[PDB]
Amino acid sequence: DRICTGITSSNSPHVVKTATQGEVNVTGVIPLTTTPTRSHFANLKGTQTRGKLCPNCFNCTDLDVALGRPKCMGNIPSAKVSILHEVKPVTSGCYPIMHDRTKIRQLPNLLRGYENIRLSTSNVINTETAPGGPYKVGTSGSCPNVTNGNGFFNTMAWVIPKDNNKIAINPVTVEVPYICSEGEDQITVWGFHSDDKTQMERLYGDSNPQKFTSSANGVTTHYVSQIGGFPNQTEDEGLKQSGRIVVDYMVQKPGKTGTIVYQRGILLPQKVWCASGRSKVIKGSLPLIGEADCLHEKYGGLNKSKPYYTGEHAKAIGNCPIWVKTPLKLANGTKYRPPAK
Amino acid sequence: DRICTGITSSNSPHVVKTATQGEVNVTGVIPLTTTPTRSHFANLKGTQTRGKLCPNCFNCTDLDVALGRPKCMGNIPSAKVSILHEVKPVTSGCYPIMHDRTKIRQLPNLLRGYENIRLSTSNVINTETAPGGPYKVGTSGSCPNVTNGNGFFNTMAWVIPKDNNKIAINPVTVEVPYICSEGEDQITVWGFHSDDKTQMERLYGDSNPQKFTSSANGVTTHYVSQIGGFPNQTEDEGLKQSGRIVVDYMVQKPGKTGTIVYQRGILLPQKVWCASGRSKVIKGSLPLIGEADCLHEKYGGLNKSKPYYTGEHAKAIGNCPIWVKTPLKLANGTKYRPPA
Amino acid sequence: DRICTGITSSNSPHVVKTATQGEVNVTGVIPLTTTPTRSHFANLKGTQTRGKLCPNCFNCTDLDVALGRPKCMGNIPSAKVSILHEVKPVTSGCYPIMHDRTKIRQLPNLLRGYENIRLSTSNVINTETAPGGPYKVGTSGSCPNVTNGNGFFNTMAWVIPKDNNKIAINPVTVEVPYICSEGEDQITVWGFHSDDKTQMERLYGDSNPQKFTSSANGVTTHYVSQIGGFPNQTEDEGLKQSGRIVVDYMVQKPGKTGTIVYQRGILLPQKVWCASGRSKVIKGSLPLIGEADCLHEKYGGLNKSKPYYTGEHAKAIGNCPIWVKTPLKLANGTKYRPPA
Amino acid sequence: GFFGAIAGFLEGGWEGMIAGWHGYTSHGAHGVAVAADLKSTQEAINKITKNLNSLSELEVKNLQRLSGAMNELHDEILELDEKVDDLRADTISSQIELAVLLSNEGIINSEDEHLLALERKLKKMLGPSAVEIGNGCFETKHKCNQTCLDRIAAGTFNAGDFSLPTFD
Amino acid sequence: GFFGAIAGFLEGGWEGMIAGWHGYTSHGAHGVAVAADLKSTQEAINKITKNLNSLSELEVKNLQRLSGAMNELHDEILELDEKVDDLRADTISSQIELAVLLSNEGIINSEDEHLLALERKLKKMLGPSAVEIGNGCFETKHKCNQTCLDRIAAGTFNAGDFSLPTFD
Amino acid sequence: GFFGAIAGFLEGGWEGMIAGWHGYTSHGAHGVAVAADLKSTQEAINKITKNLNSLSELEVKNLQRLSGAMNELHDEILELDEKVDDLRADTISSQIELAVLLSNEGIINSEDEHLLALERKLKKMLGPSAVEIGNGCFETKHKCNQTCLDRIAAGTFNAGDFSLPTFD
Ligand SMILES: *[C@@H]1O[C@H](CO)[C@@H](O[C@@H]2O[C@H](CO)[C@@H](O[C@@H]3O[C@H](CO)[C@@H](O)[C@H](O)[C@@H]3O)[C@H](O)[C@H]2NC(C)=O)[C@H](O)[C@H]1NC(C)=O
Ligand SMILES: *[C@@H]1O[C@H](CO)[C@@H](O[C@@H]2O[C@H](CO)[C@@H](O)[C@H](O)[C@H]2NC(C)=O)[C@H](O)[C@H]1NC(C)=O
Ligand SMILES: *[C@@H]1O[C@H](CO)[C@@H](O[C@@H]2O[C@H](CO)[C@@H](O)[C@H](O)[C@H]2NC(C)=O)[C@H](O)[C@H]1NC(C)=O
Ligand SMILES: *[C@@H]1O[C@H](CO)[C@@H](O[C@@H]2O[C@H](CO)[C@@H](O)[C@H](O)[C@H]2NC(C)=O)[C@H](O)[C@H]1NC(C)=O
Ligand SMILES: *[C@@H]1O[C@H](CO)[C@@H](O[C@@H]2O[C@H](CO)[C@@H](O)[C@H](O)[C@H]2NC(C)=O)[C@H](O)[C@H]1NC(C)=O
Ligand SMILES: *[C@@H]1O[C@H](CO)[C@@H](O[C@@H]2O[C@H](CO)[C@@H](O)[C@H](O)[C@H]2NC(C)=O)[C@H](O)[C@H]1NC(C)=O
Ligand SMILES: *[C@@H]1O[C@H](CO)[C@@H](O[C@@H]2O[C@H](CO)[C@@H](O)[C@H](O)[C@H]2NC(C)=O)[C@H](O)[C@H]1NC(C)=O
Ligand SMILES: *[C@@H]1O[C@H](CO)[C@@H](O[C@@H]2O[C@H](CO)[C@@H](O)[C@H](O)[C@H]2NC(C)=O)[C@H](O)[C@H]1NC(C)=O
Ligand SMILES: *[C@@H]1O[C@H](CO)[C@@H](O[C@@H]2O[C@H](CO)[C@@H](O)[C@H](O)[C@H]2NC(C)=O)[C@H](O)[C@H]1NC(C)=O
Ligand SMILES: *[C@@H]1O[C@H](CO)[C@@H](O[C@@H]2O[C@H](CO)[C@@H](O)[C@H](O)[C@H]2NC(C)=O)[C@H](O)[C@H]1NC(C)=O
Ligand SMILES: *[C@@H]1O[C@H](CO)[C@@H](O[C@@H]2O[C@H](CO)[C@@H](O)[C@H](O)[C@H]2NC(C)=O)[C@H](O)[C@H]1NC(C)=O
Ligand SMILES: *[C@@H]1O[C@H](CO)[C@@H](O[C@@H]2O[C@H](CO)[C@@H](O)[C@H](O)[C@H]2NC(C)=O)[C@H](O)[C@H]1NC(C)=O
Ligand SMILES: *[C@@H]1O[C@H](CO)[C@@H](O[C@@H]2O[C@H](CO)[C@@H](O)[C@H](O)[C@H]2NC(C)=O)[C@H](O)[C@H]1NC(C)=O
Ligand SMILES: *[C@@H]1O[C@H](CO)[C@@H](O)[C@H](O)[C@H]1NC(C)=O
Ligand SMILES: *[C@@H]1O[C@H](CO)[C@@H](O)[C@H](O)[C@H]1NC(C)=O
Ligand SMILES: *[C@@H]1O[C@H](CO)[C@@H](O)[C@H](O)[C@H]1NC(C)=O
Ligand SMILES: *[C@@H]1O[C@H](CO)[C@@H](O)[C@H](O)[C@H]1NC(C)=O
Ligand SMILES: *[C@@H]1O[C@H](CO)[C@@H](O)[C@H](O)[C@H]1NC(C)=O
Ligand SMILES: *[C@@H]1O[C@H](CO)[C@@H](O)[C@H](O)[C@H]1NC(C)=O
Repeated sequence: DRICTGITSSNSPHVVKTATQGEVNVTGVIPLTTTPTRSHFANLKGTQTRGKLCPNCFNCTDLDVALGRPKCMGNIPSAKVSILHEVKPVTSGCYPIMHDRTKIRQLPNLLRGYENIRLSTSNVINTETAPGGPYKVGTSGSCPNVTNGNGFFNTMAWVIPKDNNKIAINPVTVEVPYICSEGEDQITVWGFHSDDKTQMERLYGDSNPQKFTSSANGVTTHYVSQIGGFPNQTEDEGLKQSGRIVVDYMVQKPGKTGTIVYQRGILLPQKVWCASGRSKVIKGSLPLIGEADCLHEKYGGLNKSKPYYTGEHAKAIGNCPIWVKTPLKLANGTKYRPPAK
Repeated sequence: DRICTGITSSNSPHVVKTATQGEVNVTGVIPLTTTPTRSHFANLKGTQTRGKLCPNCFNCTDLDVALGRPKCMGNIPSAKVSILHEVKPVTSGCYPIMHDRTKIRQLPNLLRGYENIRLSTSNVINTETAPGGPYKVGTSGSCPNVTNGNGFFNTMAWVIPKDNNKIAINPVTVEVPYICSEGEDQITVWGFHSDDKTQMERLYGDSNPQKFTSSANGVTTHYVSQIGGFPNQTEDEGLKQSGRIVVDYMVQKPGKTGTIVYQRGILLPQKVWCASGRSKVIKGSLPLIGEADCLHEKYGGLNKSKPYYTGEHAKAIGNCPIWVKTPLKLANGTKYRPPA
Repeated sequence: DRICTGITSSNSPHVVKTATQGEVNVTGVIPLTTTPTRSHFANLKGTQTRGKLCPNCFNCTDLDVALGRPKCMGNIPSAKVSILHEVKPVTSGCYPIMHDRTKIRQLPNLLRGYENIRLSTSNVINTETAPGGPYKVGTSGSCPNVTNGNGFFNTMAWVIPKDNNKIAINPVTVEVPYICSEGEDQITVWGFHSDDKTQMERLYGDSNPQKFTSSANGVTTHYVSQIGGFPNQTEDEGLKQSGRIVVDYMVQKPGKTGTIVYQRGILLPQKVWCASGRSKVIKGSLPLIGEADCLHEKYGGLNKSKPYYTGEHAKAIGNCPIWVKTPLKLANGTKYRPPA
Repeated sequence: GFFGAIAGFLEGGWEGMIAGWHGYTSHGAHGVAVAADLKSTQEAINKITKNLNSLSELEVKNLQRLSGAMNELHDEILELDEKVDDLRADTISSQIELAVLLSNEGIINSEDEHLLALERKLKKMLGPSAVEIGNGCFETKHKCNQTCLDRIAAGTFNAGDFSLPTFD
Repeated sequence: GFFGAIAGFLEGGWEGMIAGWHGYTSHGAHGVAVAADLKSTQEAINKITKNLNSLSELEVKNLQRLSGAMNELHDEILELDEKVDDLRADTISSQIELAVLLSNEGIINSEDEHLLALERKLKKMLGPSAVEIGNGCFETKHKCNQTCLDRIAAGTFNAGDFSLPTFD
Repeated sequence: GFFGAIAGFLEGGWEGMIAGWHGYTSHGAHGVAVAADLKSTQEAINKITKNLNSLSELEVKNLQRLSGAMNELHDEILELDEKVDDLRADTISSQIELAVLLSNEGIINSEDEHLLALERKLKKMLGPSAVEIGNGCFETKHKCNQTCLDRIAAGTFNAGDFSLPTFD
């Protein structure tokens, strides 16, 4: 007899590409990819995941906490992973702010980029020695404090000129010192209050537009206040007010001072943020439901199976499948053969 | 007899690299690269390609159109591909601008980065309710309109205080509202006019330097005007003028307002740009001659043949060959053998 | 008899990864990586390596040299490779500066990024025709020159109003012209002096805060001076002074002018930096000891042996080993076989 | 593959070969017998499995947001960041595509090499009395029906079972 | 290659083989006849052609300008964008170089495998009366001049045309 | 490798083979002789040496600092620059890992191919009177002691030294 070596012949619906034979049918393949499905976001496996800056500060937004709004200070957990759930963060209380006149909205999103976040315990500027005649510290019903008395943002001080100081001033300069610990970044919150012509006179003894200038790390910022005719109160406590505040932040790297040149209406920085380390940040939504190997901006919570995946590429953190352009398959069989005649 | 298996022997001038045998001569190769030659730029095959912002705007530079220079208004066609042909765009008419005192020159290059570009039909600020007393609308012989009457940049309003209002003002604040449509970016053009001491007083009742401050998307910009002693007129209409304008632009993201704090000489924004989408942009030159698979910043118009290419790597769009460091060759023959 | 083909069997402690057989032990390997050791930094072999900006300027910091401190003027050698040895450069003499109120510290780090660095020989502004009445040129004991007479930063001019001109001024505007050669970037150094209320009155005839505004390439910077109550003198000559200067720089691209709007206390730019080409820059330390194939931010001087390396990846210039995630090995033997 | 085509190996295939990818056939008075070689099939499967594990070992850095670059304020920077992400995805995808291409190339191209190895398994069992043709076939003195073929695939076939000489 | 070097294959080459890359030679009283194997030649070219198509299938994202970053204003950003482009070009270039290197590796290394396959084509046609040497040559009892060799290359050679036995 | 496993090649190894990686063994009345083939070992080493040189030819752009971006002032840009460097290092690292993987794959997989070539060197010298078994072994009519094996490795062995026929 004649004994020969031969290869099988079966159904060959799968196709893979080769270097020297082009596309060939094969009897079997191992899929290397899947197209993931959209899910709720979740906690990253093996890593505490930050959502709200202050989880236990109820009825407080991230921006509220960042500005040091009364009732909104609590334990701020460190996290190596943070979810950016507000592309344009909003306030929900305290004195009415004209947010879009500065970069202030992004402040809490700046903070969540750090692993560790804490508010300073001492003030960065002493209101009783601050330039521009003698001051008293003003408060508002819009900002009720921890003992339910009238207060203000703990990050700032609404200084009012004393009765013997109701007068216009030349722009004075205060130096903002670096008071944070080894390695920490200091984020200084400040701003200025403005009002209609009448209230300006009562509060400051000047109803002309006031000018404010900040300088830190080679960045200079200039503002000129507005006298009356403000846009309506929004994202605030809800108590009707004739005036508006403008709020800004100022980043001070380790051992770096900043300066604020100001006139009337100044909100001097008090408590400042001290932040260190880096937190990995991706876009997402709240609440975080369950646990996952990988957080994906398009698919949310996602567990890893196949080594690769197809579909919408986006930012992703954790134990993730690697994005590929096409559904790759590993050959697990033989190139198609017609039945032997 | 002895019958054997053998390999040919021919002239083998071509060389390829291998992993386990180093460089080897071969009888034949398939070239994988070419070094392209410089040509005129062209239309990208299968894609409408933007050159000038407004094709039907004759005698108009892109900056002219972007500033809303009279006679320079037309349809701005959408394009997924745009050619940046002016690294530092120039004007060719209207009122003398001190261009380099702001970022204004780049404005049309900013516009061409968008797929869709349109000018608003309504004004963003009403001059008759604008802060700073009552105004009248000034014009110039430098800016003749379509019927050759005195005019001005349609993106702005040269507001002048009325005769009973020729007085200095404190810096007043105007909100520039977002008036563009869903998804569109708004680009707000504004500025200020200045002059010598005499004209300043006549026009504004103040000859002191005026101060202007803009704020949008966390970006603040401050300017202080100059009183007389200006640099020589350039890129303008050619009509002698004692004054100069400074022009700037302001980007407002969807639903975001900006503010302008101003005194005397202010050029309030009127018509604004509404832009959406993204256009793929590379540097190039005009005119676009013919059609091509690929536009290359160094080689211009280029059709694809070999899968790769050698020479100067640069930004390139379309169906292009991929740049490589060396002239790669695919072996199409056998490793050299000496004659038996 | 029976003759067969066989493979050896020896100790096989080395392990490599394969595609189709997983990890396998081997009789021999060629190592492809090393973990380098930290060394002193050095000159890049075959390339002049910049450390200090001015080697012949003794007792001068790079920032001293960049500001044109007296006694600190010399040849700035061209270099295709530069070492950034001061993350935050400091002065060591002359008039007390409030550094952190501007970006001035980074100026010499900005300069070293260029291959070629030279100081202009002519002044960019003539102080005797500069806006703001007639001036005299001030000097200080803080800045003794090469013959130990009172002087000042050669990049600037401390202009003082004459005795019959001690009066306040509105903000005046000066144009800083481009005086550099074809292709060069111009870096304009300028600033302003301030003092307590008394000295301000004596020197300038005004004790109000003064305002300064610069503009170049769309970049605007606004400053407001401080009257008395300054922070302590630091990084200066050590001579006690009641006043402080603030210093800034202004980048002017080829053929581009900049503007400075100023009042009293202005330090007008004189000599400017003209810089061209690009220098490769990495972090490092001084002095440069010896020669090396490769400069590495973490390992310093480093000679190339293995084609790859493991450890801390960082910026590195020269003939360097390529960083890899794991200690790779090339097999130089046979897959392990048990003894027959 | 290209070897078999030139060597004159059978280009067709045997539907009766169901328990394996590669094996043997027998042509005689019985007709055409077909048996699969589990050893050859297992080796092929093991190589692919090792290849799968190798491809699955690749790790690349996550792409997340910049911590410093803020929306609206730093959009130009963010666009470049978007570009960096896009190009990373592009480059790594093509690298993996290449890696998978080379793996499949190896697998498909190794088919004839399994046959060539199967020749050596067959040759030894058939003994010195068999005649190697060269096209992947051997001519035998004995009958080799389906029962005989199974012993070959299982490596238990002896030539002494037909009183023919063996390789000791 | 390394196989042929150890196997004692002829390291030289035959200028008379012009119609193909690989084939056969015959050494006898006729001198030295030379014929090219078209079947083998086509296979090698087809592999290379498929290899060309595979290399030509690679697509990478275009590099254009950033839409937001403006000249002068954003030069620092644009420098980084320039750096990103340079590194993209650098990395992909090296990846492509690697892909081409492996392709040339395969083509050059497959030479001996073509010879080994040509052995099986020759062996079957030459019949059982020929003696396989091992060095890629067969010793025949018969004469084989150029006319005979052409028949071998053309696959028409019969051993019975010399009254010698064939594989049945 | 997988070939030898299917072909029934000896899976073990010979400690007596110290002057080379590959070679021959001989079984007779003398016991078991072992000799290394220097030619085969050298070829394997030369391939590896060329492979090392090939891997060492790779050049990638240096990663240095941006010239324009200043500390403190341009930190957001510098963070992106750090990311670009990181991803470059990551991507090239995995690409090199792939290139080395394929290199080691080739070397380890070429072991059986060296044996197959060693078969052909042995076969020719042993002459037509020797009998090829197929599992990588040959059966000889003559005795082959350690001295005989050494002449085989050196390629000087003649069949006439045992009055056996040679390939003419
Ligand atoms: C929460 O807010 C309340 C105010 O709504 C804070 O209590 C109040 O503090 C002010 C200022 O210390 C007191 O006003 C007066 O201050 C002058 C300063 O010389 C002093 O001479 C007067 O005798 C008077 O104390 C005010 O009396 C006091 N209490 C109330 C009911 O207003 C309260 O401190 C805030 N919570 C915390 C934790 O600070
Ligand atoms: C090899 O390729 C494809 C496998 O996808 C087979 O043809 C495809 O699938 C069915 C066949 O019944 C039909 O939809 C088309 O003929 C093909 N579809 C597409 C989308 O290409 C082909 O028949 C396979 N060949 C063999 C021999 O199995
Ligand atoms: C990803 O995997 C985790 C754990 O493997 C899943 O969490 C489990 O969910 C099931 C069903 O809801 C519970 O019974 C388990 O107790 C959960 N385990 C843990 C540790 O949480 C998670 O639901 C998976 N998510 C996705 C999107 O696949
Ligand atoms: C590759 O395919 C083979 C068969 O084509 C798979 O091996 C078989 O799997 C089935 C069930 O899935 C078992 O019943 C058989 O015993 C397996 N072995 C055989 C047929 O020899 C193998 O699992 C596939 N590879 C992977 C990684 O899944
Ligand atoms: C292998 O190719 C190289 C390169 O084409 C040949 O070397 C060239 O030889 C010609 C004529 O002697 C010279 O003009 C070239 O300058 C040489 N080039 C290089 C790079 O050295 C070489 O002759 C070829 N070898 C064979 C055997 O054909
Ligand atoms: C171009 O020229 C002048 C602007 O100087 C415009 O003429 C005015 O037209 C309006 C029409 O309602 C009259 O009421 C004014 O009295 C005209 N003013 C002058 C000075 O003649 C003319 O309409 C402009 N045309 C445009 C803008 O299309
Ligand atoms: C612009 O042109 C004017 C005349 O059209 C030139 O006049 C200058 O004006 C200044 C003002 O004091 C005086 O120094 C001279 O009258 C002129 N200066 C010079 C250097 O000639 C002027 O030269 C041109 N350039 C400017 C003003 O920058
Ligand atoms: C790229 O290819 C196109 C398509 O052929 C060329 O366009 C043609 O050019 C020829 C003359 O060069 C004209 O006769 C045809 O009418 C053109 N056809 C079209 C559809 O435009 C183009 O010239 C080529 N350009 C380059 C740079 O190679
Ligand atoms: C690779 O080279 C071969 C020859 O070495 C080319 O094949 C020849 O092509 C010509 C015309 O193109 C035709 O006469 C035959 O197809 C071949 N002739 C000979 C004498 O062999 C083949 O075209 C080349 N492949 C590619 C893709 O260019
Ligand atoms: C293959 O190599 C591995 C790793 O070198 C060897 O395993 C090591 O054996 C030593 C004994 O001296 C231990 O100290 C190590 O801890 C072992 N490493 C691991 C990762 O377990 C293994 O023995 C080698 N195999 C052979 C057959 O030589
Ligand atoms: C270095 O020393 C002094 C600086 O005071 C310079 O010499 C003075 O220059 C003024 C200029 O009007 C003249 O009164 C005298 O020539 C010197 N005055 C005094 C009080 O000494 C000298 O020019 C400076 N520069 C050098 C030497 O290059
Ligand atoms: C890297 O480069 C060379 C290696 O040859 C070294 O330079 C020499 O080092 C010796 C010993 O210290 C000294 O004589 C000189 O520094 C150099 N030789 C001469 C003749 O000038 C260099 O030190 C090496 N550096 C490292 C870190 O390996
Ligand atoms: C790789 O091969 C062997 C590893 O076992 C190394 O040893 C050499 O082997 C050759 C035999 O051909 C002889 O020159 C010596 O026995 C060894 N050489 C030396 C210089 O000692 C060999 O060196 C290794 N080669 C490389 C490039 O690493
Ligand atoms: C807010 O007040 C402004 C000015 O009076 C007006 O334009 C707008 O309609 C008001 N909005 C609401 C909700 O009352
Ligand atoms: C317009 O173009 C014409 C020629 O086409 C030229 O004479 C003129 O100077 C240009 N500008 C104006 C404002 O007419
Ligand atoms: C400033 O200098 C005085 C002496 O002149 C010194 O006592 C004081 O500590 C210094 N200030 C600081 C903040 O160190
Ligand atoms: C195969 O072999 C034996 C005879 O040796 C016997 O079972 C019968 O003839 C055959 N059976 C089959 C199923 O072919
Ligand atoms: C070759 O063999 C046959 C013998 O008849 C014929 O083709 C020819 O005569 C012979 N010689 C040559 C050179 O072809
Ligand atoms: C082989 O070696 C042995 C050593 O004792 C001895 O018979 C002789 O030297 C050799 N035999 C032949 C036949 O060469």
